[PDB]
Amino acid sequence: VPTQVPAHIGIIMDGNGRWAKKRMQPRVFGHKAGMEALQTVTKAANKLGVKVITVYAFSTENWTRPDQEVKFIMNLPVEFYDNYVPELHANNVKIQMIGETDRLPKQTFEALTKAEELTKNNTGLILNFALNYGGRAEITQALKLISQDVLDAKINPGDITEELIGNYLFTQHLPKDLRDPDLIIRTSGELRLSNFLPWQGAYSELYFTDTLWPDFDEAALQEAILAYNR
Amino acid sequence: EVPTQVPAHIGIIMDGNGRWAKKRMQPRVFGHKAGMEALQTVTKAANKLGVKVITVYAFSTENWTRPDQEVKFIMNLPVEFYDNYVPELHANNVKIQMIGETDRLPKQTFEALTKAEELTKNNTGLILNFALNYGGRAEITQALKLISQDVLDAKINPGDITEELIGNYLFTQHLPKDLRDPDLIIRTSGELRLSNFLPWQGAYSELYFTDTLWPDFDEAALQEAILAYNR
Ligand SMILES: CC(C)=CCC/C(C)=C/CC/C(C)=C/COP(=O)(O)OP(=O)(O)O
Ligand SMILES: CC(C)=CCC/C(C)=C/CC/C(C)=C/COP(=O)(O)OP(=O)(O)O
Repeated sequence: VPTQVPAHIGIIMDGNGRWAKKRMQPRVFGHKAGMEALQTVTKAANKLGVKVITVYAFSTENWTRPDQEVKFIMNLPVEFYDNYVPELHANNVKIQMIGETDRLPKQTFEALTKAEELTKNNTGLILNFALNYGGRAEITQALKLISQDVLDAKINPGDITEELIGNYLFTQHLPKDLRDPDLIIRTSGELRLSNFLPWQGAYSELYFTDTLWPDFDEAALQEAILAYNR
Repeated sequence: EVPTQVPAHIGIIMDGNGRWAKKRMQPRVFGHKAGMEALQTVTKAANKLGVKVITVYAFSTENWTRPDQEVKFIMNLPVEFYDNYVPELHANNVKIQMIGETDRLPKQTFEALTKAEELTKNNTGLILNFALNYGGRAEITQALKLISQDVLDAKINPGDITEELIGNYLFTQHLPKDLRDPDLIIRTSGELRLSNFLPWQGAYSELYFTDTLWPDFDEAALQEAILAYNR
């Protein structure tokens, strides 16, 4: 007290399966508890004044998992709209999603878009869902849009700068001093980066903890925000 | 007794040269020569263990802000490395290559690096990859800029733009494709930041952070990192 507080926190949610397996619970059950954890962390971050949280929800590598697990994860955003979005909306939380939408189920996409439309005037923490998201994939579509704007002569290749590429990423919709996470948290002891915000996180502080994501709570968020330092 | 999985490509963020020198009542710059000394040891030790590539982050484009003197001292480093160290890497079958923006390097530095390359270009052992005047976002921007230029020239259709394609335009394009991406990225001196190092290529790397300062990082410390690698 007082610590510097990260304005934008990225979160890689690991341990849902381990958390469920450790408790003699089905694997998928763990992913709902991870969503339960997110409500706690999202509320707690809002209390401390964090401006943005980007949580990695469903990476593009994830579709390989057995259909059932995919079907179960994809239903998660449906209950979140019915059962969780009201409390975040009551807490002034803005919900946004980045990632590839075209390949989502309809019930999932509608629940996400409704959650957005519900909260679009809210002025607190922005909960930014990364769904069907991959960093390399994100940069490639941005490089494609730029190629197409270069052929259309809206921009000359000379106009392509770091500032410019930033305006074409899926995080373009965040305000500019908040587009890049100040901190990226990964739980469950994994020290890999897994294609999460490779551009935007290029200078981020990293925080790795053995705590499993469903066990990550206000206290664990606070252990991470203190440890932020520079 | 059992074998450890060993990373084929190791990225190394060399931190702590200044801390190392201040801790030893030595001038700040002296630590950076010791940082280069550490690199010979680490480079030699990795070659013994069978690592195919090391990309060491030498001079990031943000580093030019430092006092001219420190820059002047670092930039002379590749001259002594050619005279005093490249022969031993060459005797050890080490290939020397550099990635980053060369156009804005001093001439004695660029010439020492390019000769170092030409001397060792046929060597078939570990590839010591110097990242000099390098920044990941800048690397990707030049990669995305050239592609826009090849699309206007109609060499590639916008439809040909894939992840595999962007990979061929990065500074790591000259490496073999199964080796372009580091399997492990080491950062010394306790820093848990990424500092713009291979943002594309390292997207899936295992990370290893150690409090050891770079000039004290040796074969033993390299082995602590290759062991800790796991999958
Ligand atoms: C969009 C939305 C409402 C999200 C709410 C929370 C949610 C759906 C989290 C699931 C994220 C995910 C795929 C975790 C995989 O962990 P894992 O199975 O790799 O964990 P393990 O390493 O223990 O197996
Ligand atoms: C052949 C060749 C190029 C050899 C160079 C070897 C060498 C001196 C590498 C160190 C590069 C560097 C700028 C270190 C500064 O670390 P710091 O202690 O200032 O770290 P910080 O970013 O954590 O402050």
